[PDB]
Amino acid sequence: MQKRELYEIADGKLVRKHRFCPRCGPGVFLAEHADRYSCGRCGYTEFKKAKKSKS
Ligand SMILES: [Zn+2]
Repeated sequence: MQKRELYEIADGKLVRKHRFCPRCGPGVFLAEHADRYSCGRCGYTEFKKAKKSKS
């Protein structure tokens, strides 16, 4: 049969930009790079997680 149902979504893009480093936050921002984050202080590094949305 094969049903072609590519239906989009309207999701409230909730992304609190300027995500600090939990414990270093007040005084040490989380180095936000285009591809990831890093913390020259406690070595806390995190990647810009690709938002795998169906649409
Ligand atoms: Zn840190």
